[PDB]
Amino acid sequence: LVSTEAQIQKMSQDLQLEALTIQSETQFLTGINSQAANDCFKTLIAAMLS
Amino acid sequence: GVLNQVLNDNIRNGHVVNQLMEALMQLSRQQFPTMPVDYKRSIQRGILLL
Repeated sequence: LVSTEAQIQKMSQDLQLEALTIQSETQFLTGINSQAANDCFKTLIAAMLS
Repeated sequence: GVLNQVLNDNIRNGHVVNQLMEALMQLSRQQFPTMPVDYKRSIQRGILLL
């Protein structure tokens, strides 16, 4: 997989996260680890079979 | 009597850079419809640096 920080940094510079103002865009970084990716990958396929 | 890897002789006398800058200035004048203005700003500032 791609490293989390190496991609998140691109994402972060694309979003231009201002400090003062409140934004809906911080919440987009919620739950971006692996081991959930694998969790979904293992849940979906098993579900489609079952 | 010796082999040589010669350039074009339109490159040695730098003229192709005029074509290049004309294209780049056109590309600057275009919009990035899909993207915000700050990204465009960053790109075109990075182009002006050179």
